[PDB]
Amino acid sequence: SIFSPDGHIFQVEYALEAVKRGTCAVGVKGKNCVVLGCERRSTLKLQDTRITPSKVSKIDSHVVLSFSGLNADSRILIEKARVEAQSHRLTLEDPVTVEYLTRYVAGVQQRYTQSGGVRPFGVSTLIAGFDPRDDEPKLYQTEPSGIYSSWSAQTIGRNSKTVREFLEKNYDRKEPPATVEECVKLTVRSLLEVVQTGAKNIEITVVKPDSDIVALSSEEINQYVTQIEQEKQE
Amino acid sequence: TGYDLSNSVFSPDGRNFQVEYAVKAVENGTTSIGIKCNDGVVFAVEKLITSKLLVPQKNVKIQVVDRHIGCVYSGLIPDGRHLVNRGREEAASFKKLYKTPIPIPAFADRLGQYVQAHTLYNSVRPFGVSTIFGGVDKNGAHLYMLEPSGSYWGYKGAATGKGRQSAKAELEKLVDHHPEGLSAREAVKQAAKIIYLAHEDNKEKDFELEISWCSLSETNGLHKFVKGDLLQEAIDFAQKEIN
Amino acid sequence: MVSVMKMDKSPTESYSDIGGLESQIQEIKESVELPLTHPELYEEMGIKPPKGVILYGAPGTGKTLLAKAVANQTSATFLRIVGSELIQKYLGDGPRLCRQIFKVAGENAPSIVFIDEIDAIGTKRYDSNSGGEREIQRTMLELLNQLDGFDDRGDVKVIMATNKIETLDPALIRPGRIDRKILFENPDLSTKKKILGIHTSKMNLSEDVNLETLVTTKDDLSGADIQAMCTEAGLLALRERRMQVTAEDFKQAKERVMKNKVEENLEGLYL
Amino acid sequence: FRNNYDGDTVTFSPTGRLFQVEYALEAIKQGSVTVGLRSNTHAVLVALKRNADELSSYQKKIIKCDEHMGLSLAGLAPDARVLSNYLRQQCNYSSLVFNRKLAVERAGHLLCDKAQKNTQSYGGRPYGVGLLIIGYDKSGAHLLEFQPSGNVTELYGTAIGARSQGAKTYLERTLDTFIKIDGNPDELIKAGVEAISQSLRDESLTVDNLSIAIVGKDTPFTIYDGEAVAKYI
Amino acid sequence: DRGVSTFSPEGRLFQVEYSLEAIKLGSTAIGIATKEGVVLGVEKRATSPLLESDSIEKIVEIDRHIGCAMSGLTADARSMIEHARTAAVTHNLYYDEDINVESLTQSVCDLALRFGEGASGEERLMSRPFGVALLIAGHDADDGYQLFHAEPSGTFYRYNAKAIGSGSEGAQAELLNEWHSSLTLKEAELLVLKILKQVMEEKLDENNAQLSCITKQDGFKIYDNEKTAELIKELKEKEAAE
Amino acid sequence: DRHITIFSPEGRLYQVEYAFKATNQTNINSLAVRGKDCTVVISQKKVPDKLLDPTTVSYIFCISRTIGMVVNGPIPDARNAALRAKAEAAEFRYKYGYDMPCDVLAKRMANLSQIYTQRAYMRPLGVILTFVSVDEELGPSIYKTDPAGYYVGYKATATGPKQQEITTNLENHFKKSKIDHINEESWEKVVEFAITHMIDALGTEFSKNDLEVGVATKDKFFTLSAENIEERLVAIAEQ
Amino acid sequence: LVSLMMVEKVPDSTYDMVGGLTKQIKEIKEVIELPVKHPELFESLGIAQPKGVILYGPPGTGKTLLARAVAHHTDCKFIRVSGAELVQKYIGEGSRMVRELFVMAREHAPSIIFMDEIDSIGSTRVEGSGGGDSEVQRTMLELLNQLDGFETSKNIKIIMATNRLDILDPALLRPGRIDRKIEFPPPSVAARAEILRIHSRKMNLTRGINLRKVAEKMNGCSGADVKGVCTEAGMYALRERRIHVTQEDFELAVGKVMNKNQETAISVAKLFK
Amino acid sequence: SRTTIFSPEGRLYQVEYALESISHAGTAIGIMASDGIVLAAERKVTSTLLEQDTSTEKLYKLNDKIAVAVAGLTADAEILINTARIHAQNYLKTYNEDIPVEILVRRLSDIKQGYTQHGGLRPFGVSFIYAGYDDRYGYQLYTSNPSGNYTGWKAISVGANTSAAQTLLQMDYKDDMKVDDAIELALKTLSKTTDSSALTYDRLEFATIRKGANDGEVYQKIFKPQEIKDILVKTGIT
Ligand SMILES: Nc1ncnc2c1ncn2[C@@H]1O[C@H](COP(=O)(O)OP(=O)(O)OP(=O)(O)O)[C@@H](O)[C@H]1O
Ligand SMILES: Nc1ncnc2c1ncn2[C@@H]1O[C@H](COP(=O)(O)OP(=O)(O)OP(=O)(O)O)[C@@H](O)[C@H]1O
Repeated sequence: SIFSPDGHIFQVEYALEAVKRGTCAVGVKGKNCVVLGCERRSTLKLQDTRITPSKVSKIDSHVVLSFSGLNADSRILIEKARVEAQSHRLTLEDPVTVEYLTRYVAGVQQRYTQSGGVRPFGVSTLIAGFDPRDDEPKLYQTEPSGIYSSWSAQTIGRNSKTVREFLEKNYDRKEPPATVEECVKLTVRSLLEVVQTGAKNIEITVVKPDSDIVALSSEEINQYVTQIEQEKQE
Repeated sequence: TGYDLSNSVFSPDGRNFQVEYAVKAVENGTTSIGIKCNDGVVFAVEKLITSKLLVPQKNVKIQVVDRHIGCVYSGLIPDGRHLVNRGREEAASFKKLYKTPIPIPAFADRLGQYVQAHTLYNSVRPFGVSTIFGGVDKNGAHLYMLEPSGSYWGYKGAATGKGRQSAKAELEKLVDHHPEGLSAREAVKQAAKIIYLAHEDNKEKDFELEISWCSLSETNGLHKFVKGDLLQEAIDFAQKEIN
Repeated sequence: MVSVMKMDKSPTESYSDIGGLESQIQEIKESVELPLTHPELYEEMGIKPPKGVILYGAPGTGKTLLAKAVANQTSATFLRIVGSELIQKYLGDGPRLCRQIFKVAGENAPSIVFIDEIDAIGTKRYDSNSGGEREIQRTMLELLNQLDGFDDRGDVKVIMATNKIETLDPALIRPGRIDRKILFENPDLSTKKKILGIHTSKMNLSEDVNLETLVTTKDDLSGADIQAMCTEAGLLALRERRMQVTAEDFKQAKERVMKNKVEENLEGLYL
Repeated sequence: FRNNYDGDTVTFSPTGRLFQVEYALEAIKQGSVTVGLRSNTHAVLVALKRNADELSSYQKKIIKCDEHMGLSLAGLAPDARVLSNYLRQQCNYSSLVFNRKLAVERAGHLLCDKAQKNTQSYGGRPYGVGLLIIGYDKSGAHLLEFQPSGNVTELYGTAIGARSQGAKTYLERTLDTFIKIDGNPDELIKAGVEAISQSLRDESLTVDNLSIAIVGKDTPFTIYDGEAVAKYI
Repeated sequence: DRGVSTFSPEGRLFQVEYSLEAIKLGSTAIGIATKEGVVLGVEKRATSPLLESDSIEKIVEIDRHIGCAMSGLTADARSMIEHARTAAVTHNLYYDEDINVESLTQSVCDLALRFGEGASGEERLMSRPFGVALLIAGHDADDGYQLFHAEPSGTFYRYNAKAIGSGSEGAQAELLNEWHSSLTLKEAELLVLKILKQVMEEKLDENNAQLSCITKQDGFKIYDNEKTAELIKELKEKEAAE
Repeated sequence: DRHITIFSPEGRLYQVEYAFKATNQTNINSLAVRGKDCTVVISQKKVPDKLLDPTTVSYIFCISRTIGMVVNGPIPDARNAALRAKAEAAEFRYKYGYDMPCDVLAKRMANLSQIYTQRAYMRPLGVILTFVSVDEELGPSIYKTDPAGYYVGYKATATGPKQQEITTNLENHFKKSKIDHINEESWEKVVEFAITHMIDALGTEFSKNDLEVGVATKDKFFTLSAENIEERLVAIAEQ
Repeated sequence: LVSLMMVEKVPDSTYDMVGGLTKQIKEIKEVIELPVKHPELFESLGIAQPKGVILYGPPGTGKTLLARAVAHHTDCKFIRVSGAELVQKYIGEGSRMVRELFVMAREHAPSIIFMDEIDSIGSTRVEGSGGGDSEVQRTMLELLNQLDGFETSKNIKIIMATNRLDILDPALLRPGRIDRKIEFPPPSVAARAEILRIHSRKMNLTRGINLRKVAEKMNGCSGADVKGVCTEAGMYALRERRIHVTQEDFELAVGKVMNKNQETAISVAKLFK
Repeated sequence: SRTTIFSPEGRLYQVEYALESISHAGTAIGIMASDGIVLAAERKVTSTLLEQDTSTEKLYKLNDKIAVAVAGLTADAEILINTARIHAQNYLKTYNEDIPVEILVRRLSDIKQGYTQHGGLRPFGVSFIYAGYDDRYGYQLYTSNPSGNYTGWKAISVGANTSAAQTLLQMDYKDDMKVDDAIELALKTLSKTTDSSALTYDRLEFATIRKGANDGEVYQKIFKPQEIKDILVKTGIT
């Protein structure tokens, strides 16, 4: 993995296109709440989804993740991330921040760049959650080059171009998401443009303080999606 | 063609041409000889000057490995010096052992397999040098030459550089003239003749000479360069043989 | 040579009946038509509008349908040739003939031309040491040098075509000459939108419409086959004698024809 | 036309050449000049400096090893630096193991034994510069030449790099003269300085584009850069 | 189709000299010296509005009194600053005193040389070299507010002031024309804005850029989103006047 | 494929068939037999220049006070094999308390050649060998090696570019008296049969220096010198 | 040239010599039959009398032997190229003939063509290696779909054919440029049953005959094997001087297929299970 | 071909060959009722002289609650079992409880990309079937591939036309489909996909899981030739 004469890298002008194939997901930064939302294969028959590895994953009592792209190269990070979580709670006696492990894993995706015979990932991820003993939301986005950012909304996947600009006709800085019913309406009113099917093809999750995690049924989705399946009419 | 690109790739002919290219590198170097006298050995070498700015007599090309040895080379200046720095510690790790100086067959048996090791692998450069050494042990006189394929044989005389064709036939013209035995001092005359006789392949340029011998008789079989009128006695002589 | 050239017989291909797109199509009318509407505007800011364009391939996805629609609209000449028909046994015959167009383009200020599938002319500059085939390479040089030796551009217009570019076409094209290297490929919805926007004209759908689900699930395909999709419903009508227009048998054609050309579908790996 | 024997090092030519090396030695040809010479008692370093713009400070050309040694380089700094930091250990090691302080010429005969340990192993390039070493010991003063080859030689005075033949020629014009100098380094120094004007492609030396630093049978190593060299221009 | 440690017939290496134009893809990053203080400036390359540009950090703080600004490829340089922080603090231990700048910065450019025969006894880390370069600013009590420049080829120069990146070849010319000895600090807190307003692809905001001074009295200081804005009006106090 | 020790497209090893031919650089032929309670081994000794010290030249080595060997190949390649022999005798008896046989020690160095065909850091060796010894349990015996690992005894054999010239000539002999080895006791009085057979079958006449000799005497191995050969040559005074 | 042209000497085949093939005629005649039988009927809707069609399937079928009979019971002409004869060892000969080709059928609307093989005009790629043949596939397709082809597609339907499908240019097919394709698979057993009824019409008041008792057994692909076994069955009777024939003499003729049904030797390589 | 790097457009050169290569291999299916489990495999060869009787190749076990099936190399899979076996009982000398699967695969297949990730070494030409039970999630079923991504299912195939064969389970499978009501689907799932419709009890291999022993014990029952030979008649082949 070397430098082209166009200031680029061959293998990494490539890799981040891999994440542009697979599933599509997003979260946001509500007024006082934070949420995620992702994708599933409807029509996957002869199967029980209780036990499949969810695109969501949890890392601590109070933080979670949502990958995209590959699935193998995702599982590895959670492990060595989990280590740093339930180790950082020990030596220093305080739990994590959000930026710490983000700063960490921002570094590991180049420790697996600059060496001999090591591919980078077909992975891009983001995180979300509230710091301990605070209230302000925090979410950070990642990609194999290591550059960790803080997007108020971030999506990686298929048909995502207009999705990357769909929010900008929808979100307002000085008009943030009021409540969950609208902020989740936001969470779904984005993703549904690529869904092209019912509720079965997705999975979502949410955070509130002091580790108030929830996951919502296929049926709870069929409560609210109808309300805009009713309001996609007038 | 396509097999002539790296070490350790034999040919259908049954060879690796790469070292055979090394022979032309050492062909691109200075003249150098060393003679088996009646009681020791001799060393003498070509040392060409480019500009006057080069100092005389501060830039020897002979190297010593231990007391009872002299060694020279021709071609690649550094590479022929490396194995000396291997030589200078090896025998030192042999006088370490039975507390006696080292034989000359001990030398090549502890060198002539070394350079071989730099022709087994696809990761190193064959020592593009031909090399001489000599001296004395309990047994008596010895002499040897090396070639970069590890080989070596006990000669009465040798030659390298582009001073090959002159000296070889000349020594053929010498030996029959004097097979009875040639003592130390006398060859120091007749040696420096040959270098003045062998520069004619490169008589565009200039040089100055450098000589060393070692006698069981004279110097207790120790190594001792030349520095004195004895050298000047020979250059005054060697001009006559070309006169 | 002249015989094939003057194809003044535009079909009933109806420009603006086609429902494809706009921006491309203004881009040509802006390239061509509006320059023939009030070109003083180019003289206002002092513009030399372009010397024709080049679309790309993506076959069966709307290479030409506009073009004969433009011919239906052309309001000028229209020309048509083939390089394979242009070439001959002897040396420089066609090259001697290739010159003879531009004077026949010098015929008119309303001087325009389509060209037919260059893929055997000017493809790529192999050395062609292997005999014979240097004729092609000897011919393209007879054109491009003729094209821009010393030309006021004389409304010496052009529009070209192919099916694949990077397969060929290394150096022939140059900007200004052909500034607009432009595209046609699948819309990802608008085949659903305006294609049957056209084909709703004749048919009745004699029980319903059903069109709210006779639709695209981001299905990789080419809407050109939609003119099969209309077909076989009528046939399957008459595989069972339906003189009317159904929506139910219409199902099969996508389930039948779109199902043949299968893809790998290896996306049990990017989840 | 396209020598495939141009890749890694170890590949000899079909004529006895290492095309990496020969194509390296032209580097210093694209580098600048730094000259030097000696009497029987005093030796000199000299170096044009090569500046970036009208704002920057200047690229350096001289470094001290230790109290009785200095040097000067040509072409590349970074691969040339480490050799300086290298032999400091091999000049401290002397003055702590022995205290019988360091003779100059063995350093070169150490230094040649370094680069050769970098040519004949896969990976690694030569320390591709030429450079000039100076100093004093019990044996008088000595000057040296360096090649990334390994060749190092005891010279009276020489030159390096671009435009250098003009200055190189003054020395053969003058080697009868400057060898007989002693205890009077001032006029000695301006020998090269006048002589390297032969190189000036109208850049017209200044207070600061030049660096000089010398040694003697008495002097420890001293540098004359900054603004002290109004003496000479 | 070249490698790392192989020369050319021309001598000019390929990869490192190719590493000397990746910077020209990146952002802009300028710092200018005044004999009573030095400035630093940036171009965020903010791509979308929803983003919260407090998180993007093209500017750092080594200590209470030294800062730097990375340009080109912001990712990789995030590593090397932790090197500098280690040697700074380490030198703050063995001597109980802040370090000279030139003692530090030799180290950093002694790091990026590690891709083959680094300092004395260096195992070759860094399969490839750092595709990033940066500027160093701060005081030590021997030479003055000696700015320093670093580039991954493994050399440093000292400057009055210059630039990097996108606007390099053009912008510096104005700086080459318009620096001298006897200027102020805040004139340099605003002269950059005359420049950076040139080579931004949109009208300036208080959030496109941000600034940070440096002073032997207080030490290090980043400004706020608004305290850039007030001086821009001060620039428009001259852009509207003249 | 034609530069390394992978398996060929069809399934030979082009880098190895070369190595057999890397031996034939010298135009040299050697020979091996079994005595009654002794053995013999010989080869040409060419000297196409005047200045050598043929005191020094040799291919026939000395590994114990028991055994010996020979080479028809490049001697630099030989010496690395030569040295590794002396080692691999010692470490045997130091671990078991008795001298090194031949049948084993070939079975070592034959194992060794394989892991020069099974890896690629290594250059193989363009030589072959014919070890010679008595054995207190097996008697007079020899063993041959290739660079691959094929090692086998021989009641009597030879090697060089010109095996066909003589190897037929020997098989014709045993089809004339029909026993394994010779019915003659003293080594001194059977070397004549060797040198009688070389020049006659297809070989060229020889002189004093032209040849060299080894004998694996009972509890003794050793070479021979000038008059020791010249005398043994003058056995031809009677025939 | 008119040697390629159709014939006043039609072959003598028929699409009821063709047992087992029952459905395909209904699926493919109409595009070749109906709207050209009744354009006013089709023009009642007038969707698109499509361009030609294509047939894919292995050998053993008689796709040819189908195409021989369709040229009987036509109302139209049936020309033949004698596939790949059109090309010559030159360049200019390509496009002119194709120019000559279409026009030869413009003058005959109720008339169509035949290919057998398009393995030799497939999958054009070029970087210096290629050939003039790729030049001609364009202009035919050009004059297939251009200002002058739909007037043929007003007058014409056509067909292509081969035995290997996916080894050609997809840029050929704009579906609509070819509006329908079909498989000619190998037969069923009972589909094979009525076959031998066709060709063995040689029994002589014989008995003990179980025509079903052979596709009883077969797992082949061809229908022609029904002839290959039948044709050499009578050879036995031909040699033994008795014209008559039976089941068992007819059955061991599969012994000739004992090679074909078993010529495919097998590897023992259990590298992977 | 430099296993590490990607395509010019985000793909791999090797590994897409591997899970496409394994399609050459045999068949191994695996299903589940709410009552019990079935497995099957068709041996690549069923010649007569060799020891197809005790030929335990496609179906191995790991402990007294688990069984698997195999698809790929004889050897490069033959080591993983000796590996993973240890990671089972080495779970036990720490904790002394029985092992769950959901730790195993997630803590096993991550070895896979470890050889895609570095070393220049090839990945593993292997895919698995899984089967077993824990007291916390009931009966179970899982699969794998040379990548590492694992997927839970109710019934699956691999190998020859597994995409085709997976259809054959699509319509017929039932939620409460019992064991003896589901077993016959398997060999019927194979009775169609076979190359040799001429079918032999010899050619295949079989396994079972139940909870047959009262007091909630289970049975890693594996079935011998003449048994399944007679079972074969039950669905009515001959
Ligand atoms: N937007 C559209 N509306 C209607 N038909 C379309 C559309 N796009 C493509 N088609 C169909 O595609 C077919 C041909 O399209 P296209 O112009 O790409 O190829 P072509 O010009 O026939 O091929 P060639 O140029 O090689 O002769 C037509 O039959 C047409 O019905
Ligand atoms: N149902 C059938 N009716 C009549 N003939 C058949 C039938 N099935 C097979 N055949 C025979 O098959 C032969 C040709 O079929 P096959 O597909 O093997 O070759 P082909 O179609 O001539 O080859 P190609 O299509 O490549 O030119 C004819 O001899 C024909 O008699």
